[PDB]
Amino acid sequence: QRSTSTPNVH
Amino acid sequence: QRSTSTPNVH
Amino acid sequence: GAMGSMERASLIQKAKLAEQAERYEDMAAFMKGAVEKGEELSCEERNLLSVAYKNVVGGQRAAWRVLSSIEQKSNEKGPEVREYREKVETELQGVCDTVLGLLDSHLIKEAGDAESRVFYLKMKGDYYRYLAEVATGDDKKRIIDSARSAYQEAMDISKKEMPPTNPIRLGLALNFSVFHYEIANSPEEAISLAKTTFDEAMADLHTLSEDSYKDSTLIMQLLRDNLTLWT
Amino acid sequence: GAMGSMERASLIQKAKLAEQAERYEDMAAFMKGAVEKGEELSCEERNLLSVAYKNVVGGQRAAWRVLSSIEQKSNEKGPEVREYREKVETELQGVCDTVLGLLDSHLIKEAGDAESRVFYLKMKGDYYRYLAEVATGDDKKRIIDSARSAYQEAMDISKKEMPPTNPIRLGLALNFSVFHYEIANSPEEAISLAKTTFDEAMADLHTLSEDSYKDSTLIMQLLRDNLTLWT
Ligand SMILES: *CC(=O)N1CC2(C1)CN(S(=O)(=O)c1ccc(Br)cc1)CCO2
Ligand SMILES: *CC(=O)N1CC2(C1)CN(S(=O)(=O)c1ccc(Br)cc1)CCO2
Ligand SMILES: [Cl-]
Ligand SMILES: [Cl-]
Ligand SMILES: [Mg+2]
Ligand SMILES: [Mg+2]
Ligand SMILES: [Mg+2]
Ligand SMILES: [Mg+2]
Repeated sequence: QRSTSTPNVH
Repeated sequence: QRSTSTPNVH
Repeated sequence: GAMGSMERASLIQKAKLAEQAERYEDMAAFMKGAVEKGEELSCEERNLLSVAYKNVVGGQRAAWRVLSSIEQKSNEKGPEVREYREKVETELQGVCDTVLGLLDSHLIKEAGDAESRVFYLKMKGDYYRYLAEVATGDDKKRIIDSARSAYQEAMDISKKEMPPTNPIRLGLALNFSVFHYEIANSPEEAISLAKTTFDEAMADLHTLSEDSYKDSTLIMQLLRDNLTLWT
Repeated sequence: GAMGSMERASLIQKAKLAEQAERYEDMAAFMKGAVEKGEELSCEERNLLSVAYKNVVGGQRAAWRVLSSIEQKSNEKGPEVREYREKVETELQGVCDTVLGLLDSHLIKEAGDAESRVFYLKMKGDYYRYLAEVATGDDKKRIIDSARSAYQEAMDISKKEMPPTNPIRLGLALNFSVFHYEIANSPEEAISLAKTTFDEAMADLHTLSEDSYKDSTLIMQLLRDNLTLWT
């Protein structure tokens, strides 16, 4: 399980 | 709602 | 073409890797290169070809439908929606033309398995049907008849050569009934074909094959779903 | 380029249509053409640019990871897995090079909003980080330092010019901490940055903005998730 980066939105 | 055709599989 | 220097077996291998990686444009290019080697495709390889191009054209149809719906609601102010819909439409037509050219140049033959002959004629009917979803003018009539002719020839073979539970026969009849309902404006033909196909598979249910019965029963459920939608 | 004859406003409009149609390669091409008009991008337009290229490169990273894992398990027999991994890798690098060239040639400036300056330097750190995920040799050191330098410059500005709940500041710190943990092999730096960022947003929670608070609270939850993973 990798780290979570900023997701897409809007 | 459209008709359903053959799906992808395998 | 771009795939001409690669060995057939490497192209198949890479099509399988591209499927795993969900790179369907790559996987279609690899399978097009495999087809262009001029040998027949096995069932497993026909599945690879089918999955790749269906994924590619499916994304194009989905995009085209979004844009077309926006275009229709804006007709109730600039050229941009139409131009971009025309762009996606042209790309979709190009993929259908590519598939149909492969079928005509390489894959559709008099010899071979019933499975192969029915599957490729089914494919031809499908990609003509996708062209017909976006056609309008004198082209549209030409395309609709081409789809019907390919479906009907596939139906004739499947009914003579294939058990009524065979998944290619079932998927063909499912797609032909969708053609009748959505393209040819012949609802009654679509219910009657779908009902006849379901009932005949059910009457000879004992002909399910142990290597494909899950595929058969999936398509008979989809026949039932369409019948429920249409009734 | 290919977009040079289209009006800026039409390019923006078409980028929005392409987003709706989930045609992210198109939408990135449209936004690249918009950037090349040489005017600044608004917040809404930076979001379009960001969404397009992140979707494109995200699919490439996902594919590259699948192939790389297959390649590593097969190293425990032909060249095909490596060649196809190299193919996807080259395409990914090309997209990162395209984004970084746009940042350097058009978007990164001394003037403008803190928002814009931080966002573009964050972008530069991210796409160097994506290059670093697939780099190996003398390039890899050059790329890792380039990512850090861009992140650090963005951090300096965001801490001076932005409230600690600002979503660009938060997303930057989240991505920098991911850089520390996954790329730079500095776990402790990543927990400490992520914890400092979360705690400082929480201490000044009253600075949440009513047009972006949902974005802020999403990133602080993602900071917490990473901290839970890393501890
Ligand atoms: C063995 C063979 O020729 N093929 C081609 C197929 C396996 C089946 N077709 S299909 O379109 O006939 C189909 C039937 C049933 C289902 Br659930 C899905 C698709 C697709 C390619 O693979
Ligand atoms: C106003 C402005 O410049 N922008 C760019 C953004 C809106 C935000 N960024 S981001 O990467 O900073 C980001 C922050 C928070 C979330 Br939940 C997601 C992304 C992305 C593009 O739009
Ligand atoms: Cl266009
Ligand atoms: Cl390759
Ligand atoms: Mg060969
Ligand atoms: Mg047309
Ligand atoms: Mg202009
Ligand atoms: Mg390399």
